Amino acid sequence: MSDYENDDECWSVLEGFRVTLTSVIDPSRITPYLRQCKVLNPDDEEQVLSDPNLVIRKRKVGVLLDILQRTGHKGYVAFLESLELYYPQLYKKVTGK
Repeated sequence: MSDYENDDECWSVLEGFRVTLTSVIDPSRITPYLRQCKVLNPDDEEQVLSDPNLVIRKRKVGVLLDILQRTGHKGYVAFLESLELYYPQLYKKVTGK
């Protein structure tokens, strides 16, 4: 019998590093993995890939944190899984305070 923390407190850890997430963690990097876990819709996928090479992408990462908060508990675990494969250094950096 174990209780879970609220979605806001879960993402409060990662979003505290928003300036680093928006720079290193591209949504166009982990688009297939996020949509495979259903935490990213085909709508949000098309949206992200509409600005995949542009500087606009960085803004859209910060906006995407809100979208992933709407799926908060599933989105948090799936995003940690995405980073553990693609950016394992930054994954263990943002968890390791």
